[PDB]
Amino acid sequence: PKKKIQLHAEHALYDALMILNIVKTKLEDYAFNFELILEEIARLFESGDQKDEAEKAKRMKEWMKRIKTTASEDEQEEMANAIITILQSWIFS
Amino acid sequence: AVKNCSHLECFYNSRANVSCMWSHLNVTTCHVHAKSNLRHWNKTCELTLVRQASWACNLILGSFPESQSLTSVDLLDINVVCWEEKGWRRVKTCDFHPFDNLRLVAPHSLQVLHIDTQRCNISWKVSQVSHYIEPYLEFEARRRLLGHSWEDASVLSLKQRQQWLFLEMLIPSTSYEVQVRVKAQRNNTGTWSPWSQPLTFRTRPA
Amino acid sequence: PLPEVQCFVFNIEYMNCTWNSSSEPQATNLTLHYRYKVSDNNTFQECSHYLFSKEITSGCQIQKEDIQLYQTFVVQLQDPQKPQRRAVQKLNLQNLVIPRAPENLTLSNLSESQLELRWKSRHIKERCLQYLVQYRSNRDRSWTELIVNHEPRFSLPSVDELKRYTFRVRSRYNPICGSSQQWSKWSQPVHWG
Ligand SMILES: *[C@@H]1O[C@H](CO[C@@H]2O[C@@H](C)[C@@H](O)[C@@H](O)[C@@H]2O)[C@@H](O[C@@H]2O[C@H](CO)[C@@H](O[C@@H]3O[C@H](CO[C@H]4O[C@H](CO[C@H]5O[C@H](CO)[C@@H](O)[C@H](O)[C@@H]5O)[C@@H](O)[C@H](O)[C@@H]4O)[C@@H](O)[C@H](O[C@H]4O[C@H](CO)[C@@H](O)[C@H](O)[C@@H]4O)[C@@H]3O)[C@H](O)[C@H]2NC(C)=O)[C@H](O)[C@H]1NC(C)=O
Ligand SMILES: *[C@@H]1O[C@H](CO)[C@@H](O[C@@H]2O[C@H](CO)[C@@H](O)[C@H](O)[C@H]2NC(C)=O)[C@H](O)[C@H]1NC(C)=O
Ligand SMILES: *[C@@H]1O[C@H](CO)[C@@H](O)[C@H](O)[C@H]1NC(C)=O
Ligand SMILES: *[C@@H]1O[C@H](CO)[C@@H](O)[C@H](O)[C@H]1NC(C)=O
Repeated sequence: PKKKIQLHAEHALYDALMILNIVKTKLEDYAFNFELILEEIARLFESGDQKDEAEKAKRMKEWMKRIKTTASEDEQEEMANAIITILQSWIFS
Repeated sequence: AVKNCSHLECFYNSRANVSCMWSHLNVTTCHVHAKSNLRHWNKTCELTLVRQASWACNLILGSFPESQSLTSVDLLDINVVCWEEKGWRRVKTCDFHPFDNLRLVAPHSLQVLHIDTQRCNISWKVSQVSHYIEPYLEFEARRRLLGHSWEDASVLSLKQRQQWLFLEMLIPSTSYEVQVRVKAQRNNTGTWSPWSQPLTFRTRPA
Repeated sequence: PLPEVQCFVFNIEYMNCTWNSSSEPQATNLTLHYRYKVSDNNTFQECSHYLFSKEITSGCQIQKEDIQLYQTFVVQLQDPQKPQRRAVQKLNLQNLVIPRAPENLTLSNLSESQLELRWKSRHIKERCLQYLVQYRSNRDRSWTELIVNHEPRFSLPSVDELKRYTFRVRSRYNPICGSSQQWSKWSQPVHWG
């Protein structure tokens, strides 16, 4: 439901912000926790017949894995902002 | 309070510590098994008597004190097993949602930064507070007169993250005692932290 | 060299994008076009309401109907006479939100010892905003400030009856709905004493 994904999206955002801070300065712990939350967000979207939103959650889970090995500093910031932007959209609406 | 089993209550410090207390023919040894659904590990501890009909256990889930061992979507099955004549017998089995059973670590490092004849500013530090719940911190302090009771004391609420209070209307040359506690009211399903170690201070004489 | 457009979403009610027309020796009357990073619905749209400085386009105003916070906003400034003279920018709108000053501040006596402060937000949800409370006493000392997160209530556990207190708060669209860093204008002060 929307109330459940809103709560989980806020906690996923706290992981993503902490990881972005680590990248620009325990990352495996925050990333593993981030993956678990986005897995559950995708399942909650799948149960609510929002396949596109669930596809976004699965995409963000893969982006987080790529962020630890992405060479481009400009692409690292784009992927981090893209993850944060989507999570804030789930929290707002 | 735990949902599946009735008499067992477990609390999560929002980092890596889960503490369970059992409220009670009676065998010698009993243990507490915890296994998360998302995590492959399985943690165990032995119950020890604290007071009458109360047995406690401490599941240390991490290597660091500030390590985030559990998440909001985690769900670990807490089982109570007691050794009998034939061996381990499952006494209780229950589900446990960690961020719905939050009891943070009591505030520490209480000290007075300024003290007047009537004014006083008291600080305190916090530990083992998750980034998941850190912005939702809330504080409650109680000020009592020396010799009086803590139930008689006046409890002051800081519904924001302040970690200090400036006290006014204090009697000169008078000794007070203060305790503080902390909570995170995201969904208000968690309970208050224990009171801090009391801080005794006396105002400047008139 | 074209002036860089600077956009700000005000209380998620309207967006004012502006550029510095004084940078050019002759006012060339530039044109602004925008679109969003969304697939199969991607094409530019000319600014409907231009801003003006000396009868020359100073900027552009975008109404809430054309505002999508969480879709990447691509603004493009261009010279109508010379089309190759254009400048493009990539903007995250939720990080450029400036809220409207909080209103309807109310002080309440929670106890004989403590008093509580509560305010409200005009357009933006209270969950989204982050507040900064400032209070000072009759001594006219420096403001004592501290941030309250996502709940429009502030607590003052101990008060001096003789001293006269003042209160003011300001909001910010950070960090759970946006990552905006600009604080809103200060609210009207509320006094107690
Ligand atoms: C993992 O967590 C466990 C427990 O989880 C935590 O529970 C509570 C206490 C909160 O901190 C939660 O945030 C958290 O989930 C940790 O163990 C606890 O540690 C605290 C602090 O060290 C401790 O509380 C203090 O106990 C002091 C005495 O301890 C000895 O005796 C007790 C048995 O107590 C019995 O007897 C007393 C009278 O002597 C009775 O009042 C009481 O009701 C009991 O009948 C024994 O269990 C211990 O092992 C010791 O042998 C006591 O002096 C303290 O009081 C003072 O401090 C508090 C503030 O903390 C003030 O409020 C008071 O006014 C005093 O100034 C504390 O009460 C708990 O008993 C521990 N609980 C358990 C189950 O072990 C553990 O440390 C964590 N581990 C890690 C690795 O992080
Ligand atoms: C009581 O002491 C605290 C801690 O020193 C003071 O908190 C400071 O407040 C100012 C602004 O008011 C900040 O710039 C400092 O960073 C704060 N310090 C800390 C450690 O948080 C508080 O102001 C004092 N109370 C009064 C009434 O002055
Ligand atoms: C709107 O546009 C005008 C004109 O550039 C500008 O002065 C103002 O700051 C913008 N925002 C608001 C909230 O008025
Ligand atoms: C500049 O362009 C605007 C476009 O709306 C137009 O209204 C205005 O008259 C133009 N100014 C001059 C001097 O041509």
